[PDB]
Amino acid sequence: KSDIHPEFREDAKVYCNGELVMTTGGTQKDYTVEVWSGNHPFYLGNRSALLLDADQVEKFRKKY
Amino acid sequence: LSPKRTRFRKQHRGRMKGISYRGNRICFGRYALQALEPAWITSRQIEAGRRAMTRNARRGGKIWVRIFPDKPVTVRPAETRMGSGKGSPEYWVAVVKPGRILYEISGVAENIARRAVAIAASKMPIRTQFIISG
Amino acid sequence: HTRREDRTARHVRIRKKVEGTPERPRLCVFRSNKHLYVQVIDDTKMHTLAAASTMQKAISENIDYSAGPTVEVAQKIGEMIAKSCLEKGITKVAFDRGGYPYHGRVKALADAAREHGLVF
Amino acid sequence: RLKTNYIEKMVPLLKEEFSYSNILEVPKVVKIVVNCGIGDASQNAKGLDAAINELALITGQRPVKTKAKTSIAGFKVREGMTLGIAVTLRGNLMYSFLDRLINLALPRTRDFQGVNPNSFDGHGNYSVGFREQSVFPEIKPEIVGKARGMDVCITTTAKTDKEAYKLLSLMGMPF
Amino acid sequence: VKVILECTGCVRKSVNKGSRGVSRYITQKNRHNTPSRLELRKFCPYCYKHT
Amino acid sequence: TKNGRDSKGQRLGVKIYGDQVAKPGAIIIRQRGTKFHPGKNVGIGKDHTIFALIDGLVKFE
RNA sequence: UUCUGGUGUCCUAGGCGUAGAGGAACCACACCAAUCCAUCCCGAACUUGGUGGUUAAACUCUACUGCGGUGACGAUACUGUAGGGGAGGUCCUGCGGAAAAAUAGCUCGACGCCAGG
RNA sequence: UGGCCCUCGAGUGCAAAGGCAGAAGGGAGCUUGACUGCAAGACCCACCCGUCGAGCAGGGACGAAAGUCGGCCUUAGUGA
RNA sequence: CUCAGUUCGGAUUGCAGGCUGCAACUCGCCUGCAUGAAGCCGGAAUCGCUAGUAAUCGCCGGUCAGCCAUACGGCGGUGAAUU
Repeated sequence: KSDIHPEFREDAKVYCNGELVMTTGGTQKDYTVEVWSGNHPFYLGNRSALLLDADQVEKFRKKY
Repeated sequence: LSPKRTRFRKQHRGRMKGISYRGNRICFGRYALQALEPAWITSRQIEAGRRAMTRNARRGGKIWVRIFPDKPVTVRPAETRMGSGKGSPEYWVAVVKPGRILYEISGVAENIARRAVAIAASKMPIRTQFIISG
Repeated sequence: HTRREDRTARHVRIRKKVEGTPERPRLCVFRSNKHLYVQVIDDTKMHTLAAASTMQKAISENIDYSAGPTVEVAQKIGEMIAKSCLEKGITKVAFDRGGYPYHGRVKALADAAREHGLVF
Repeated sequence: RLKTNYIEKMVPLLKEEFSYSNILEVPKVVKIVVNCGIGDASQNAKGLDAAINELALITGQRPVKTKAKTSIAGFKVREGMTLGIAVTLRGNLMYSFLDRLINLALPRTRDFQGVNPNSFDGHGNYSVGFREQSVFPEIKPEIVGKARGMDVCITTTAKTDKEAYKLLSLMGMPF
Repeated sequence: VKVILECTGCVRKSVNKGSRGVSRYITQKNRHNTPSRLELRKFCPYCYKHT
Repeated sequence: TKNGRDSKGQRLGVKIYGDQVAKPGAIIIRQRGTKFHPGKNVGIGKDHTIFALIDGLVKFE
């Protein structure tokens, strides 16, 4: 229908802070995007947190 | 004894008919009390016969009360007789026709069930007998 | 739920209101994805009077590569169903839509049936 | 553009993974549907306008304020009241917003659970639901101080034990 | 309240074939004024029968 | 002190039975609701009564 | 002259399910776009115009009594008349009619019109 | 809000009964037949009453047409 | 920064340390990071003070291995209004 629907643009520029640009179709023309799923720390964030931070004995030996 | 919910408060009477061909068989229990005589049996005689044969067995076995009243009888007061105003919370009544099993019993030997079923048949306005599970 | 049961349910919905009479027959259509069908039938004797189809006009003007039902072949089969029952004694007819809503090629099919003077 | 990535690579390995015999028996995603569960939108008039403008910029098209199926006592619900504002988008918008669930919901969730093998498991026709990301990053987020409801139900054609979970697994939904 | 009330046409006291005022019984009007198109007046086509 | 005696007196029923000669306009069935649906050569009424359109017998199927 | 598929009508109503088959033709889904048209949003539905592949879904045909529907005979309750018993509740006879439920079975419909090949 | 199952158990301004599943139940468009003059024949029938009605003319409403509409699914809501 | 629960406020909690002392969990202090609670001058009532006083800012001592001391005992700095 006309006159009610928002402008669904085909040229939507997805800009990453790591100098990567991909094309998607959406509302805005430009999208400044953070941690988006390709090269996201979901393989290393669960490696750094809940998997390696727990220590009580090797913390004790570093002060003696 | 008495139904909890009643679909209709007062309900008029209904006349006895021939031999009940459905409720004549024995479902549970080994022995039974078959009625030869069509009349009404209130919940009061059912309490009397139930206490009679439960306390006449008194060691083992279980009885089976078959019938439930499901219809009321409205007794008018002594108020010079014209209306059927309120008689619904008064005594309930079970219709029994011939053939129908009234009581059953199991876990009891021969003559202990003969005195159990036969003594508890004296608490009852209609002539009966005891029936073996054939 | 499905589309075919929806069409059949719409056609039974239409059939309650319109009935074939011995004075006025009823012509029903079927717009299959390859072919149209049109049936001048008489319900009180339970037999057809004048049936045509895309397999009748398709001797001369058809393209099976294209989507078979077009508005132009609806114009043509309304033309031949308008001149096929006129030579039989069928002037005053009771048109129903065949379970399909009227805004389509059945516009020009019905008006094409009106083009040869049929009392619609 | 992920429909072209949907065509040639992730359909034939579902064709040979289940060991079919024909092409069209392989299932596909049918439609997704978003609702905004709101109990107070006749009073909050600018929250319903926030659903129209803001939620119409969340999804592809304008959402629909939903009239009440019945009136339940206790709540402020009458016959025909706005109980949530929903939208049903479908087509290439469907691929574009499951795409926006790959891009805008999978790496930007504070939790790291993703698709769940213990949720949306058993259905007659398999449906996947999420309660996440009340505002997309296209909308200036700090205006709406209310965590409004938002559910995105995906639909499929399959009636199996494997195929929808592998369908979201082949797309950008790790866990 | 359900007030009974009469609809009426445009009067036109004339010497035509039985030309005269036409009022019709109607109900329910506890609202804005509703002229309905009750017709077959003494003049045979008619519209906007007032009150 | 009774809350009764509220009879109605209203009557209905089948007026013309099957294999019987009907008249044009003869009321065949007076009914509450539709126990008898209108077949052919009949008509349904304003209060769902069934009248005959033409002469002849009446049937049920 | 069978199949195919629009169409009905009688119907014991013919359905669910398990199995096998059909894409020459026909019917049906699927992909592309939207000009009339359209969905209180979506070409999901409806419409128009085409690529035109499959039987996957849906239709059609053939089997099964596992459910479902239907359903006996004989009996028996009941009942119309003519009577009899009982204190009552109520029962029994002569003749006529005759159940219901259950069971043995029956049923995966049957007849017509028109257009291909 | 999405999907399967049972398929009429929901609903119909209100009491019950009989109805009604591609509906008489819910929605949307246009609407004023909630007209005029009537009316063959029926039911109910102490009378008074009361109920249904094919069909005709005028002038229309909807629909593309076929057709339908003389208030409401019906029975109560009244007074010579 | 120039009006905010804020570069106000610092509570509570976590991680990592140090010191004292046989020993620091219940129950010591202190450092480094993390969090940033309540609290926008206080109802009814109520208290101290007539001048180097009030208010305000620090320093020291005692006991003491170390400390719960925001207390106590002192000592200066700035320094009023009112009767």
